[PDB]
Amino acid sequence: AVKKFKPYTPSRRFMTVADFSEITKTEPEKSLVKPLKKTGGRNNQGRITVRFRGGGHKRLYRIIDFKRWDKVGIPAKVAAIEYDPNRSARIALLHYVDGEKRYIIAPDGLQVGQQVVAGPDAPIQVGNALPLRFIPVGTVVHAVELEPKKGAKLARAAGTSAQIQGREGDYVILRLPSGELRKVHGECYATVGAVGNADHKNIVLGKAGRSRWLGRRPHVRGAAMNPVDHPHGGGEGRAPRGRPPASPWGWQTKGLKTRKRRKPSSRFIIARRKK
Amino acid sequence: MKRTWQPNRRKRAKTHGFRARMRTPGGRKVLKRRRQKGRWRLTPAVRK
RNA sequence: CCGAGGGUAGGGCCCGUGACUGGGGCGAAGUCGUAACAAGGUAGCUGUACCGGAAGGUGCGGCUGGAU
RNA sequence: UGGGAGAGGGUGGUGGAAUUCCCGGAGUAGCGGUGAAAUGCGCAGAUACCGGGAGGAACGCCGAUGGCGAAGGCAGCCACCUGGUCCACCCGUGACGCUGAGGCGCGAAAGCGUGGGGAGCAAACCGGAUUAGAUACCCGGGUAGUCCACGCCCUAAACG
RNA sequence: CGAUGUCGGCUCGUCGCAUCCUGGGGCUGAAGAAGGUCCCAAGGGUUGGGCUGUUCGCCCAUUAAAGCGGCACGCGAGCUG
RNA sequence: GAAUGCCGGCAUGAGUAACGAUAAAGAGGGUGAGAAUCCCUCUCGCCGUAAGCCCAAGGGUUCCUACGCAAUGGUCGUCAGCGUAGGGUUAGGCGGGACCUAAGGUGAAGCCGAAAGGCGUAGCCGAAGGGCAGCCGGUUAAUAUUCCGGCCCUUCCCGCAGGUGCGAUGGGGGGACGCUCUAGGCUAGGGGGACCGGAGCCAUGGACGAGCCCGGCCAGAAGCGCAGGGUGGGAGGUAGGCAAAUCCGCCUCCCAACAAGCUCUGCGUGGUGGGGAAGCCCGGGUGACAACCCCCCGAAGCCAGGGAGCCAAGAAAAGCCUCUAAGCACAACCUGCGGGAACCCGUACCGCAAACCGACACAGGUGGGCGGGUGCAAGAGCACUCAGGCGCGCGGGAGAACCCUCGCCAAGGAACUCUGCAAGUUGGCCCCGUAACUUCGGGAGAAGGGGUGCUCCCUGGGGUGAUGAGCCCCGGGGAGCCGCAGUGAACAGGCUCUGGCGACUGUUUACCAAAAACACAGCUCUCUGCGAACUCGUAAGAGGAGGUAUAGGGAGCGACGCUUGCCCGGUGCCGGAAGGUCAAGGGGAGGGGUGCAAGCCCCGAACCGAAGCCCCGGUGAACGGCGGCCGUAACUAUAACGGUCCUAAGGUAGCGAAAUUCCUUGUCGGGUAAGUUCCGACCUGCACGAAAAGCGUAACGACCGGAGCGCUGUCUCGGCGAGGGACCCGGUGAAAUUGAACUGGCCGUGAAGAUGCGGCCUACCCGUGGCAGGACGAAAAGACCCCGUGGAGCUUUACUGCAGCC
RNA sequence: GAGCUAGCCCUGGCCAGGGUGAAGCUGGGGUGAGACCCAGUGGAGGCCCGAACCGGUGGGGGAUGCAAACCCCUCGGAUGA
Ligand SMILES: *C(=O)C[C@H]1C[C@@H](C)C(=O)/C=C/C(C)=C/[C@H](CO[C@@H]2O[C@H](C)[C@@H](O)[C@@H](OC)[C@H]2OC)[C@@H](CC)OC(=O)C[C@@H](O)[C@H](C)[C@H]1O[C@@H]1O[C@H](C)[C@@H](O[C@H]2C[C@@](C)(O)[C@@H](O)[C@H](C)O2)[C@H](N(C)C)[C@H]1O
Ligand SMILES: [Mg+2]
Ligand SMILES: [Mg+2]
Ligand SMILES: [Mg+2]
Ligand SMILES: [Mg+2]
Ligand SMILES: [Mg+2]
Ligand SMILES: [Mg+2]
Ligand SMILES: [Mg+2]
Ligand SMILES: [Mg+2]
Ligand SMILES: [Mg+2]
Ligand SMILES: [Mg+2]
Ligand SMILES: [Mg+2]
Ligand SMILES: [Mg+2]
Ligand SMILES: [Mg+2]
Ligand SMILES: [Mg+2]
Ligand SMILES: [Mg+2]
Ligand SMILES: [Mg+2]
Ligand SMILES: [Mg+2]
Ligand SMILES: [Mg+2]
Ligand SMILES: [Mg+2]
Ligand SMILES: [Mg+2]
Ligand SMILES: [Mg+2]
Ligand SMILES: [Mg+2]
Ligand SMILES: [Mg+2]
Ligand SMILES: [Mg+2]
Ligand SMILES: [Mg+2]
Ligand SMILES: [Mg+2]
Ligand SMILES: [Mg+2]
Ligand SMILES: [Mg+2]
Ligand SMILES: [Mg+2]
Ligand SMILES: [Mg+2]
Ligand SMILES: [Mg+2]
Ligand SMILES: [Mg+2]
Ligand SMILES: [Mg+2]
Ligand SMILES: [Mg+2]
Ligand SMILES: [Mg+2]
Ligand SMILES: [Mg+2]
Ligand SMILES: [Mg+2]
Ligand SMILES: [Mg+2]
Ligand SMILES: [Mg+2]
Ligand SMILES: [Mg+2]
Ligand SMILES: [Mg+2]
Ligand SMILES: [Mg+2]
Ligand SMILES: [Mg+2]
Ligand SMILES: [Mg+2]
Ligand SMILES: [Mg+2]
Ligand SMILES: [Mg+2]
Ligand SMILES: [Mg+2]
Ligand SMILES: [Mg+2]
Ligand SMILES: [Mg+2]
Ligand SMILES: [Mg+2]
Ligand SMILES: [Mg+2]
Ligand SMILES: [Mg+2]
Ligand SMILES: [Mg+2]
Ligand SMILES: [Mg+2]
Ligand SMILES: [Mg+2]
Ligand SMILES: [Mg+2]
Ligand SMILES: [Mg+2]
Ligand SMILES: [Mg+2]
Ligand SMILES: [Mg+2]
Ligand SMILES: [Mg+2]
Ligand SMILES: [Mg+2]
Ligand SMILES: [Mg+2]
Ligand SMILES: [Mg+2]
Ligand SMILES: [Mg+2]
Ligand SMILES: [Mg+2]
Ligand SMILES: [Mg+2]
Ligand SMILES: [Mg+2]
Ligand SMILES: [Mg+2]
Ligand SMILES: [Mg+2]
Ligand SMILES: [Mg+2]
Ligand SMILES: [Mg+2]
Ligand SMILES: [Mg+2]
Ligand SMILES: [Mg+2]
Ligand SMILES: [Mg+2]
Ligand SMILES: [Mg+2]
Ligand SMILES: [Mg+2]
Ligand SMILES: [Mg+2]
Ligand SMILES: [Mg+2]
Ligand SMILES: [Mg+2]
Ligand SMILES: [Mg+2]
Ligand SMILES: [Mg+2]
Ligand SMILES: [Mg+2]
Ligand SMILES: [Mg+2]
Ligand SMILES: [Mg+2]
Ligand SMILES: [Mg+2]
Ligand SMILES: [Mg+2]
Ligand SMILES: [Mg+2]
Ligand SMILES: [Mg+2]
Ligand SMILES: [Mg+2]
Ligand SMILES: [Mg+2]
Ligand SMILES: [Mg+2]
Ligand SMILES: [Mg+2]
Ligand SMILES: [Mg+2]
Ligand SMILES: [Mg+2]
Ligand SMILES: [Mg+2]
Ligand SMILES: [Mg+2]
Ligand SMILES: [Mg+2]
Ligand SMILES: [Mg+2]
Ligand SMILES: [Mg+2]
Ligand SMILES: [Mg+2]
Ligand SMILES: [Mg+2]
Ligand SMILES: [Mg+2]
Ligand SMILES: [Mg+2]
Ligand SMILES: [Mg+2]
Ligand SMILES: [Mg+2]
Ligand SMILES: [Mg+2]
Ligand SMILES: [Mg+2]
Ligand SMILES: [Mg+2]
Ligand SMILES: [Mg+2]
Ligand SMILES: [Mg+2]
Ligand SMILES: [Mg+2]
Ligand SMILES: [Mg+2]
Ligand SMILES: [Mg+2]
Ligand SMILES: [Mg+2]
Ligand SMILES: [Mg+2]
Ligand SMILES: [Mg+2]
Ligand SMILES: [Mg+2]
Ligand SMILES: [Mg+2]
Ligand SMILES: [Mg+2]
Ligand SMILES: [Mg+2]
Ligand SMILES: [Mg+2]
Ligand SMILES: [Mg+2]
Ligand SMILES: [Mg+2]
Ligand SMILES: [Mg+2]
Ligand SMILES: [Mg+2]
Ligand SMILES: [Mg+2]
Ligand SMILES: [Mg+2]
Ligand SMILES: [Mg+2]
Ligand SMILES: [Mg+2]
Ligand SMILES: [Mg+2]
Ligand SMILES: [Mg+2]
Ligand SMILES: [Mg+2]
Ligand SMILES: [Mg+2]
Ligand SMILES: [Mg+2]
Ligand SMILES: [Mg+2]
Ligand SMILES: [Mg+2]
Ligand SMILES: [Mg+2]
Ligand SMILES: [Mg+2]
Ligand SMILES: [Mg+2]
Ligand SMILES: [Mg+2]
Ligand SMILES: [Mg+2]
Ligand SMILES: [Mg+2]
Ligand SMILES: [Mg+2]
Ligand SMILES: [Mg+2]
Ligand SMILES: [Mg+2]
Ligand SMILES: [Mg+2]
Ligand SMILES: [Mg+2]
Ligand SMILES: [Mg+2]
Ligand SMILES: [Mg+2]
Ligand SMILES: [Mg+2]
Ligand SMILES: [Mg+2]
Ligand SMILES: [Mg+2]
Ligand SMILES: [Mg+2]
Ligand SMILES: [Mg+2]
Ligand SMILES: [Mg+2]
Ligand SMILES: [Mg+2]
Ligand SMILES: [Mg+2]
Ligand SMILES: [Mg+2]
Ligand SMILES: [Mg+2]
Ligand SMILES: [Mg+2]
Ligand SMILES: [Mg+2]
Ligand SMILES: [Mg+2]
Ligand SMILES: [Mg+2]
Ligand SMILES: [Mg+2]
Ligand SMILES: [Mg+2]
Ligand SMILES: [Mg+2]
Ligand SMILES: [Mg+2]
Ligand SMILES: [Mg+2]
Ligand SMILES: [Mg+2]
Ligand SMILES: [Mg+2]
Ligand SMILES: [Mg+2]
Ligand SMILES: [Mg+2]
Ligand SMILES: [Mg+2]
Ligand SMILES: [Mg+2]
Ligand SMILES: [Mg+2]
Ligand SMILES: [Mg+2]
Ligand SMILES: [Mg+2]
Ligand SMILES: [Mg+2]
Ligand SMILES: [Mg+2]
Ligand SMILES: [Mg+2]
Ligand SMILES: [Mg+2]
Ligand SMILES: [Mg+2]
Ligand SMILES: [Mg+2]
Ligand SMILES: [Mg+2]
Ligand SMILES: [Mg+2]
Ligand SMILES: [Mg+2]
Ligand SMILES: [Mg+2]
Ligand SMILES: [Mg+2]
Ligand SMILES: [Mg+2]
Ligand SMILES: [Mg+2]
Ligand SMILES: [Mg+2]
Ligand SMILES: [Mg+2]
Ligand SMILES: [Mg+2]
Ligand SMILES: [Mg+2]
Ligand SMILES: [Mg+2]
Ligand SMILES: [Mg+2]
Ligand SMILES: [Mg+2]
Ligand SMILES: [Mg+2]
Ligand SMILES: [Mg+2]
Ligand SMILES: [Mg+2]
Ligand SMILES: [Mg+2]
Ligand SMILES: [Mg+2]
Ligand SMILES: [Mg+2]
Ligand SMILES: [Mg+2]
Ligand SMILES: [Mg+2]
Ligand SMILES: [Mg+2]
Ligand SMILES: [Mg+2]
Ligand SMILES: [Mg+2]
Ligand SMILES: [Mg+2]
Ligand SMILES: [Mg+2]
Ligand SMILES: [Mg+2]
Ligand SMILES: [Mg+2]
Ligand SMILES: [Mg+2]
Ligand SMILES: [Mg+2]
Ligand SMILES: [Mg+2]
Ligand SMILES: [Mg+2]
Ligand SMILES: [Mg+2]
Ligand SMILES: [Mg+2]
Ligand SMILES: [Mg+2]
Ligand SMILES: [Mg+2]
Ligand SMILES: [Mg+2]
Ligand SMILES: [Mg+2]
Ligand SMILES: [Mg+2]
Ligand SMILES: [Mg+2]
Ligand SMILES: [Mg+2]
Ligand SMILES: [Mg+2]
Ligand SMILES: [Mg+2]
Ligand SMILES: [Mg+2]
Ligand SMILES: [Mg+2]
Ligand SMILES: [Mg+2]
Ligand SMILES: [Mg+2]
Ligand SMILES: [Mg+2]
Ligand SMILES: [Mg+2]
Ligand SMILES: [Mg+2]
Ligand SMILES: [Mg+2]
Ligand SMILES: [Mg+2]
Ligand SMILES: [Mg+2]
Ligand SMILES: [Mg+2]
Ligand SMILES: [Mg+2]
Ligand SMILES: [Mg+2]
Ligand SMILES: [Mg+2]
Ligand SMILES: [Mg+2]
Ligand SMILES: [Mg+2]
Ligand SMILES: [Mg+2]
Ligand SMILES: [Mg+2]
Ligand SMILES: [Mg+2]
């Protein structure tokens, strides 16, 4: 339930902010934070390799448990649900009956006080991680490993999910958040349910400074530059594109496919995406 | 207005100093050149 | 002190009038089509929506005040 | 108090038929469509047939001249939550009633906002015919919409 | 072209006369008054405003009249821009 | 003898401009060869959120003293940041190092690169961040938290005593964190006192007073007091914190829990040690046995790691504490006490500036702290002043034009002009009051108006204290007084109506453009399944991202509202296992050379053989494109209607003489006395039109039009006045420019605009203040134009390559 | 060569005073319960006025300057991109 503001400034007119209603703890676990080295889009050469990055709020990185097969069979209590600025989803603090503490990304509907567990024997309940092969077909699932023991790669953003379509040998078939149909190995882990904070996508930033807070520096259009800068630079007055619309580096940017031709994972993509 | 020379002893030694020059092929040719020319000073004076 | 009234400024209602513009009523014998009345030749009407020189057409749902 | 019938309403599940699409097999010279045709689709292997898969929507027979609701309206099946109503008994209250300007709520379809969803259908739109024309009727396509959630709109041959 | 600053305005004048007014004339299809046309005449004079960068022009209100041209389309080591 | 030649020297312009903020000077007395300029005194003026004071950087002896005045100093100079010499900087506690980590840098491992080198985990380095022990006064010509005095404190070594399972680079805890708002209690700092201390003072009409003037504190260990911060205690279980663990984490039990207790800071007091004015007298000495007390205001600082709220979610590591491991428990650690030990570098001076950055003793630039008082509603604003510091390193006269900065102006009031450019006006606060429209916030300080000083009287509430007095902060009523005028000085909106553009706050061409340009939230298309796409790199490696389609890249459009039509023939992109073409390679019909021959060698047809292209489809918020001629209605005119040619399809809604309209000042209407602009309309749109978006839109704008009111020196049309210059005198003394010059007018002539030629006219020699017509005046080898088989940036379906990708 | 300038990274600092008065909270009203209305409290914002600070709108001066971009008046931002 995104929160609105009354129009008492020009920008407050449209700005919306998250309700933060699921959050139950407002300072991170000291033993699970570590400093996040802001890059500004600069690589080890010092060169900008991703334009328009930099200048956002300072952040600490919360270490997230993307394996969970670390701790097969050991139950844990959901101690709190907190804000994480490094991702769109909320995170859940887990108190394992081990004494060990860990963060996972918080699925939708997960309640403080419940217990979650990971392993082949786990109940098909929101928050439990199982190898893909042991989850019944049809089950909506998130934080899915792409390869066994390599870490949860898919469906981690707020509100996303994957759905199990069927099984074929050592592989289960997932419908990813993009609508792609892909085979993922059955020994890959995944967590029952969809990621929470689904209302994330209905946030109206509201003003330019709000983008500055997230580390997004202004994006300048190619049509606004000169020919030394961009395929769309120049012209007297305004100008249509005047050529197939291109990126700063010349490649076409309205339809040109760019997935590598002979990539080995093609044998595992069943059907490209949608809409 | 603010002009271009804004002296800074650390900046000066870290940029043109003897050790900066020795750390780099082009920097060593500089020293080799200024010795061959007979410069009294191979490197900018800076009081540290 | 109040005080006819005069002055300054800003409002409310009404009336007349205005380049141009909207449709309306009326007008013996104009131009285009033929929508409706027969199953009117696609049953008609209907609220709405979109479209078309025009009457209209079409979609969705509704009515019989529809014929056989 | 004791019972009854019912597509009355809301929520969560879930079943089979059919259409479309995709995959695999088999198979070949047409399929489709109309008053007749053409557009379209088809030897880059369509139609027709089998097995497999995905998805959306609507629930055949029962079904009726039937039932329920105040009206709009409500039809697979299951559970939960909930309204109205009828009958029996003649037990309780003791006229506590009727109507109802305003008010408030509900209110088919289309339409609108924000997300979703999208099989079939189909305003707009394109093509093929027909025709003097044909911004129609008929044929091939086809986008909103039709579907879900929340919020609007508040209309009707909302009729007995 | 080893640079002659280029429109208009403002300021400051000066000159020509093919004369707008004022002075003197002849002819008139000059009754008078008022005009028309030509001749002589450059002494002086020849307004304020609305519009436009404007020159020019149109318009308003006047006037004896609201002249036309030259001076590097007079005048930026005088100003404006 | 010429090259705007080169190096040097010296001229001209010229005793000319200038002498660097218009804060400002006058006199007396010294010194000295010499004095507007040095020293001293008195008077005057200027700064005072600085033009005072303290840090940091940078500078590097400029500091202090004596002796100097050639040059430096915009004049002068006896003076000086100048010359010569001598002197001067003192630390266990201040700052840095022998401590820690940040970005970043470096880099055993390892990775990569022709070479040079590029990466890179740990580790190391790296600070204005973390951590860490000194306060007050005195003293020097010049240093002082450094020397001295008083009172405090830290670490290391050794010893004594008491205690304890001691022990670490290892585990854990802690360190440890945002933004805005903010509580209680204090301190800094300040105001007042009829109280306390003081040299004195009574003037010129009055005052010997509850008179005037000055001052009334600072530091402090333990202890104690006040106000805060931090912190649960015990037991049992335990599989986690990469060994161990009694620690930490997790579970259960009991108890303590708005507490308490323990601990730690701040403030107060505190033995003690200091300080101590005006005035007078010569920095000192007195004052002085100085006094050192009460009331109030009160922080943005302190208690602090305090509290609340919010979303954009807010360093690390050491010190410190705890846990144990080897080890060792004659050790070792902890606590108390004692003695001893305690190194290196900086320290002068300037520091919003004459010592730093600007070539200058340059009106510019330079981070942090303190920054008093009164009044003006507040304040760091403004005026005047404290402490303190200055009068800006040429002066003296005069009182022209003209220039700058400033003041006033009769009558008029935008008539000025491209334009009200500029300058008026308005101006703070309190109260009354306030329109269209609107996204319901706004528009709004709309507009417009009233009040504002002083005296007396009555009086309400808040803070302090005690509830009172006193102090203090906000008021309320009544009656008066004075002036032209009461935010009496200073600081402080002119307003309205109506268009265009852009939603808005923002951003930009450092040094001619601040805008309608860029950005912007938002909308759409498109790519990307993760070793992502994409970007930098030869690579390794990075960024993307310790992210994962509600995400990341690319493109266009640009809040919001209502919308965004038709064309896929061409280009692009997407799809298509067929067909066509297609390179190397395979294949080897058939040839050729050579040899006696076996053979060796060469050519080579059919045929098999990718991407690409061809071909078949799709696709517009992909590149783009969206007709012509002729006829037609019962007045005329016009043409709903029709005919025909063409196209891939012939521009829809909306808007329109427009930031677009050539003809054009279109035509009509409005406003004006008059309107090429403006506004409203019309539509033959030269040449609008739907995300290079179309049409609107409240609010917003140092944007650009048009109008009105107010008010004005803008103007009719100028006048006067002020100061800084200009002018004269003393001092110092440039510049561009310059073939040489004994350098007039007219009419001609001449390479076509003559001081210089011809003819005539005019004209004694030389200056000073002024004006700009000429010297085709100066400046810059025209920046326009052209030429050169000159150059460079940019483009593409120009040529040819290369990266990249297939 | 990034001691100027542009962007980013790390670590610190700074922003007088005044004005407006969002959400929420509380109380009251209202209702079947609600929505909602009123008052108080509260203190939000690329909010308003205005110093420091950051700018550089218009005009004037300056143009061998005080200055190879300055000076005066005026003007923009000033809790935020
Ligand atoms: C072209 O620019 C040449 C220029 C003359 C040269 C000598 C030159 O550059 C002069 C510069 C000057 C006098 C600068 C003055 C100082 O400005 C200030 O300088 C300081 C250092 C700086 O910090 C700033 O101070 C704040 C800076 O302020 C801007 C400056 C003061 C305004 O003066 C000028 O700018 C004048 C300059 O324009 C000067 C007059 C120029 O000469 C003219 O050059 C043009 C090109 C030429 O005219 C052309 C125009 C055409 C081509 O259309 C054509 O019609 C004409 C015929 O030629 C003109 N002349 C006609 C030849 C020259 O006079
Ligand atoms: Mg809102
Ligand atoms: Mg609202
Ligand atoms: Mg949440
Ligand atoms: Mg940590
Ligand atoms: Mg990184
Ligand atoms: Mg690196
Ligand atoms: Mg990029
Ligand atoms: Mg970047
Ligand atoms: Mg993310
Ligand atoms: Mg989150
Ligand atoms: Mg797999
Ligand atoms: Mg979104
Ligand atoms: Mg952020
Ligand atoms: Mg942009
Ligand atoms: Mg451009
Ligand atoms: Mg450009
Ligand atoms: Mg470039
Ligand atoms: Mg290029
Ligand atoms: Mg290019
Ligand atoms: Mg272009
Ligand atoms: Mg162009
Ligand atoms: Mg352009
Ligand atoms: Mg153009
Ligand atoms: Mg451009
Ligand atoms: Mg083009
Ligand atoms: Mg291109
Ligand atoms: Mg590519
Ligand atoms: Mg896909
Ligand atoms: Mg600068
Ligand atoms: Mg600097
Ligand atoms: Mg330094
Ligand atoms: Mg330094
Ligand atoms: Mg440095
Ligand atoms: Mg370096
Ligand atoms: Mg060095
Ligand atoms: Mg080398
Ligand atoms: Mg070498
Ligand atoms: Mg030497
Ligand atoms: Mg040397
Ligand atoms: Mg060197
Ligand atoms: Mg009267
Ligand atoms: Mg009909
Ligand atoms: Mg009919
Ligand atoms: Mg019909
Ligand atoms: Mg139709
Ligand atoms: Mg076929
Ligand atoms: Mg075949
Ligand atoms: Mg589907
Ligand atoms: Mg019934
Ligand atoms: Mg009874
Ligand atoms: Mg309805
Ligand atoms: Mg026909
Ligand atoms: Mg020329
Ligand atoms: Mg010359
Ligand atoms: Mg010249
Ligand atoms: Mg004039
Ligand atoms: Mg005359
Ligand atoms: Mg002319
Ligand atoms: Mg004209
Ligand atoms: Mg006359
Ligand atoms: Mg003339
Ligand atoms: Mg001419
Ligand atoms: Mg001409
Ligand atoms: Mg001229
Ligand atoms: Mg001229
Ligand atoms: Mg000029
Ligand atoms: Mg001129
Ligand atoms: Mg000239
Ligand atoms: Mg001149
Ligand atoms: Mg001249
Ligand atoms: Mg101009
Ligand atoms: Mg010669
Ligand atoms: Mg020369
Ligand atoms: Mg030369
Ligand atoms: Mg020379
Ligand atoms: Mg020379
Ligand atoms: Mg010389
Ligand atoms: Mg010599
Ligand atoms: Mg000389
Ligand atoms: Mg001379
Ligand atoms: Mg002279
Ligand atoms: Mg001069
Ligand atoms: Mg000078
Ligand atoms: Mg000078
Ligand atoms: Mg001054
Ligand atoms: Mg005197
Ligand atoms: Mg004197
Ligand atoms: Mg002197
Ligand atoms: Mg002297
Ligand atoms: Mg003096
Ligand atoms: Mg003196
Ligand atoms: Mg005197
Ligand atoms: Mg003061
Ligand atoms: Mg001297
Ligand atoms: Mg001298
Ligand atoms: Mg000497
Ligand atoms: Mg000198
Ligand atoms: Mg000087
Ligand atoms: Mg002497
Ligand atoms: Mg010294
Ligand atoms: Mg000491
Ligand atoms: Mg040592
Ligand atoms: Mg280092
Ligand atoms: Mg440090
Ligand atoms: Mg220290
Ligand atoms: Mg101390
Ligand atoms: Mg001292
Ligand atoms: Mg112990
Ligand atoms: Mg912490
Ligand atoms: Mg932290
Ligand atoms: Mg910190
Ligand atoms: Mg905040
Ligand atoms: Mg104190
Ligand atoms: Mg005070
Ligand atoms: Mg235990
Ligand atoms: Mg254990
Ligand atoms: Mg004393
Ligand atoms: Mg004594
Ligand atoms: Mg502060
Ligand atoms: Mg604190
Ligand atoms: Mg670290
Ligand atoms: Mg042992
Ligand atoms: Mg032993
Ligand atoms: Mg040592
Ligand atoms: Mg010192
Ligand atoms: Mg300054
Ligand atoms: Mg400072
Ligand atoms: Mg100084
Ligand atoms: Mg000076
Ligand atoms: Mg200076
Ligand atoms: Mg002050
Ligand atoms: Mg004081
Ligand atoms: Mg005030
Ligand atoms: Mg302050
Ligand atoms: Mg002075
Ligand atoms: Mg000064
Ligand atoms: Mg001076
Ligand atoms: Mg004089
Ligand atoms: Mg002045
Ligand atoms: Mg007067
Ligand atoms: Mg006057
Ligand atoms: Mg007026
Ligand atoms: Mg007037
Ligand atoms: Mg005017
Ligand atoms: Mg104007
Ligand atoms: Mg102008
Ligand atoms: Mg004022
Ligand atoms: Mg109005
Ligand atoms: Mg109003
Ligand atoms: Mg208005
Ligand atoms: Mg309006
Ligand atoms: Mg309103
Ligand atoms: Mg007012
Ligand atoms: Mg008001
Ligand atoms: Mg009053
Ligand atoms: Mg008075
Ligand atoms: Mg009076
Ligand atoms: Mg104001
Ligand atoms: Mg703007
Ligand atoms: Mg703009
Ligand atoms: Mg716009
Ligand atoms: Mg807008
Ligand atoms: Mg916008
Ligand atoms: Mg702003
Ligand atoms: Mg420029
Ligand atoms: Mg500029
Ligand atoms: Mg420049
Ligand atoms: Mg511009
Ligand atoms: Mg601006
Ligand atoms: Mg721009
Ligand atoms: Mg914008
Ligand atoms: Mg938009
Ligand atoms: Mg989208
Ligand atoms: Mg690259
Ligand atoms: Mg290489
Ligand atoms: Mg990373
Ligand atoms: Mg833009
Ligand atoms: Mg609207
Ligand atoms: Mg096309
Ligand atoms: Mg096509
Ligand atoms: Mg195409
Ligand atoms: Mg085309
Ligand atoms: Mg349309
Ligand atoms: Mg028009
Ligand atoms: Mg017109
Ligand atoms: Mg227009
Ligand atoms: Mg046009
Ligand atoms: Mg025109
Ligand atoms: Mg024109
Ligand atoms: Mg006209
Ligand atoms: Mg008119
Ligand atoms: Mg104009
Ligand atoms: Mg027309
Ligand atoms: Mg375009
Ligand atoms: Mg355009
Ligand atoms: Mg507006
Ligand atoms: Mg603006
Ligand atoms: Mg603006
Ligand atoms: Mg006006
Ligand atoms: Mg004047
Ligand atoms: Mg004067
Ligand atoms: Mg004389
Ligand atoms: Mg002299
Ligand atoms: Mg001299
Ligand atoms: Mg000569
Ligand atoms: Mg001569
Ligand atoms: Mg002469
Ligand atoms: Mg002469
Ligand atoms: Mg000639
Ligand atoms: Mg001549
Ligand atoms: Mg002559
Ligand atoms: Mg001669
Ligand atoms: Mg001759
Ligand atoms: Mg001659
Ligand atoms: Mg002669
Ligand atoms: Mg003569
Ligand atoms: Mg003279
Ligand atoms: Mg003169
Ligand atoms: Mg002249
Ligand atoms: Mg001349
Ligand atoms: Mg010449
Ligand atoms: Mg000349
Ligand atoms: Mg040359
Ligand atoms: Mg030339
Ligand atoms: Mg040139
Ligand atoms: Mg140029
Ligand atoms: Mg030419
Ligand atoms: Mg050529
Ligand atoms: Mg040639
Ligand atoms: Mg060439
Ligand atoms: Mg190459
Ligand atoms: Mg920098
Ligand atoms: Mg630096
Ligand atoms: Mg501020
Ligand atoms: Mg404040
Ligand atoms: Mg107020
Ligand atoms: Mg309030
Ligand atoms: Mg609250
Ligand atoms: Mg603001
Ligand atoms: Mg205000
Ligand atoms: Mg001005
Ligand atoms: Mg200035
Ligand atoms: Mg000013
Ligand atoms: Mg402001
Ligand atoms: Mg402020
Ligand atoms: Mg902030």
